[PDB]
Amino acid sequence: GSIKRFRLKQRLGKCRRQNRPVPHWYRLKNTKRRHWRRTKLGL
Amino acid sequence: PSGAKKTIDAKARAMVGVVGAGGRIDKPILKAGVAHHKYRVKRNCWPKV
Amino acid sequence: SRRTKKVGLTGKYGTRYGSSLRKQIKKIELMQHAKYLCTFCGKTATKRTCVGIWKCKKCKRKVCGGAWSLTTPAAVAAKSTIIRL
Amino acid sequence: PKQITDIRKFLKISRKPDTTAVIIMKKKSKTVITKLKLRTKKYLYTMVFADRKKAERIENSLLPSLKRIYYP
Amino acid sequence: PGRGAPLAKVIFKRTEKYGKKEELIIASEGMFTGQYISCGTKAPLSVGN
Amino acid sequence: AQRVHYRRHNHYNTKSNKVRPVRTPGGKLTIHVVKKKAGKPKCADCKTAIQGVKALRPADNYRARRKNRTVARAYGGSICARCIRERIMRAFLFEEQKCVRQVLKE
RNA sequence: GUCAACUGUGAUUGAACAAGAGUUAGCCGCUCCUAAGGGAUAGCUGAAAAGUGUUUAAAGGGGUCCCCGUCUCAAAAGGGAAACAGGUUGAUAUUCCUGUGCCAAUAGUAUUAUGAGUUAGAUGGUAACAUAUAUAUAAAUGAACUCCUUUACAUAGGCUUUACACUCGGGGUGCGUUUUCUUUGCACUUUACCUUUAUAACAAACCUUGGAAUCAAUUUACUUGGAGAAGAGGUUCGUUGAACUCAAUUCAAAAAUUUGUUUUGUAGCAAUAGUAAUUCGUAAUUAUCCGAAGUGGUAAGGACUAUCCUUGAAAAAAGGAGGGAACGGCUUUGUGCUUUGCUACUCUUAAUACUUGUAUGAGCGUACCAACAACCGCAUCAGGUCUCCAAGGUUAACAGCCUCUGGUUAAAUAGAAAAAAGUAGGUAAGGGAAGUCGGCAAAAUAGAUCCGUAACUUCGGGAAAAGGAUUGGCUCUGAGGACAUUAUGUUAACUCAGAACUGAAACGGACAAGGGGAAUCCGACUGUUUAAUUAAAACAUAGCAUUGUGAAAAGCCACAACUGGUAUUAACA
Repeated sequence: GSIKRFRLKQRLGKCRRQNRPVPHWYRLKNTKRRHWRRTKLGL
Repeated sequence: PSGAKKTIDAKARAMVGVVGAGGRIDKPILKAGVAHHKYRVKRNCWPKV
Repeated sequence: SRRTKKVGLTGKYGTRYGSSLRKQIKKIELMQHAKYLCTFCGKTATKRTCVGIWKCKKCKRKVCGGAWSLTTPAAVAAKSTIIRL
Repeated sequence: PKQITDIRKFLKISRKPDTTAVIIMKKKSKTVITKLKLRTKKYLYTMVFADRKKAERIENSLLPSLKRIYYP
Repeated sequence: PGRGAPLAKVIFKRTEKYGKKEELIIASEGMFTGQYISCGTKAPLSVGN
Repeated sequence: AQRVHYRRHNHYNTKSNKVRPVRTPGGKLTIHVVKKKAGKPKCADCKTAIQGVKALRPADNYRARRKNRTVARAYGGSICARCIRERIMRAFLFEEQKCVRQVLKE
């Protein structure tokens, strides 16, 4: 839990990084967003 | 000590006197807890059911 | 002591458990917890410390013995038989 | 930390090159009293001087190169 | 706890090497700490030999 | 007063995790885990603790000064002086007996 | 920032949404070790898949050709090398910061300093045993090969020691009540690791002397003694952790090293840091910080005692002992070895320089929640979900009840009305189970002290049997300690027992808290069981009894095969 190892740490930061919405600068030339309580990672 | 008689080679060894702790089974067993402790260090042979 | 009329030390088990068995237990338990005489050192400090094992407190020596008292007759008879020849 | 009861030992420690600084502080008048704490890299040695004037004279006479530290 | 019989720690001396070696023997009634125990063809008849 | 909080990680009261609360210079009640109780050095043949020799955990026993670890006389911290005496007497008698038997036998 | 959706009512709120920021370790864990265990090697079986695990081994380590000797993973609560205090940020901190320290290291050669030893290896003490205080308690000859020990252990019961906690009383600071009464109520009066911590103290252990029965010493407890007690004089371990002359100084005496008087010190760390303050500037200063003692709530230790047909892990890692291999420096023939000649030298820690890849500190974790919405239950679900910290009054009490510190005043809604009906509750004249399958429900009873207690019984119980009495408040009386003057004082905790008076006769005044008796039937008993319609007369159990079996060609059972298990066994099995 509090305790973790490097692969879990990296993946959680990856999932956090991924979650952020689509950028609007691309859009002017869809989304899958996760909400933590409703959808668990299932790792 | 079963009463059995047997003929064995002369060179076979043995240890003089009787085994220690004689009379062990002749104290009355008081209770189920005593039986639990005896079997606790033996094996899953008790209770039989 | 004078607390019990005749039950004595098996008064710890009390009214629970059949009486004849309590009498049988009384004889074994009395033998078990007695302080026996040590052959080596001449004091009455020999007690049972584990099932077949009797240690004297004073001289700190472990004699292997019977279950409920130090000696059976069997070993004595054998011992005398070996000695005589 | 270790307290020192001998001026000669105090000077002998002081003269070692592991000494870096000496720290002085004077305490409440009941009559005043002076704690001189000497700083070697290994340890902080303390000597309690009853007389400030004696302590200050000893401190000035000891190794005038080394740093002096004052708590007020 | 598994055995019904006391064990006896007997010290023997190595014969092909230097120093003391300990064995674990089954106790006999009347055996005692500091007893000398003998084993072999040329052993005398005595309890625990 | 205030309650304490653990500081030492692994926050349980096991046999190796026994604790003394202490109030600080900050006036705060805090906790220290004491070093474990250690068995004493003994006479091997008597199985009993011996004089002079300090009782220390093996870490402290490794740092400990050499005078503390043992006794100067004969078989040092391994066995006690009364044990040593008995062995010396026995050793002396057995040699005396051995020579007398050799003289005696023919 | 923020309000589209969500936030079962509202909503500007938000654990929602958008943007950013945030987790820093030689010392805290993992990381290392083995356990219960898992996977393989050696083999051998099996078509293979797989099944096994020393079981027909020419395989891993240490020494100077010998000696050991299957491997590996498996504990974030077992074992285990080392850090604390104060401060600090919007959010981290044993980790940042400041101070103090501690730990594992730390290669080669050359310098230097530190003590030893020499003309090759110290001493003291009758003894138990002790001794290197160098900045730094550093080294007190020692090889092979050995032998030990720490690591390292159940449960229960009391006694005892300390700490933290709690309390009472005094002085000092500030704040509060203050008509009346209060020489008052409250807050604050702080002190860590570390320094073989130094000493003192004490339960034990051990030793010299001593020589005990008219037994003594002696604990709550019983223990101990001619295998040497009491006594007398020591010594050690362990607790502890600045106690106590402890250290310094003074003057007097031994003396030109000990004791008495004076002066210092929160032992150093340490006040400068903390805390209650106090002024001034608009960051700075000043003033403060300690005397007596009791309660026994927690925890740890100690010496023990008692019990088990139960005697309650291991290794890594470390230390101690035995043993007696080896042995000066400079020079050289002869043959690394030997004879000649010489003698400030040989050891040993620490610091320094020079060389040798770059000669100090690996890597991962560290946010927040831990459910009162973050975890699981399809969900901000009254369910479930592991551990520790534990204040005052009342009391047997950590129960129940109220209170201080800390926390909160939100629970998927609010308001207004107040009948039925529902539901959780109360209360009822006279009767008292006559209602109903059923006294179901509800109530009665219940705490202490003092009395009193039967049938019956395996004599242990029955038993709190039954059956009674008492209990508040107030003012007293009596009993139980510690110190020091030779009979007199100084002085502390609280618990017991008795007597009055007193009152709407009321007092275990709330509060917790048993209904009882006469019998039958069944099961002896403590135990166990139908998770979510089943706790019993069922199962287990002690006791009684039977059978088979003497061992690798045995019993009984498991495996496809080889092979296992019972078996770390052995007919008291």
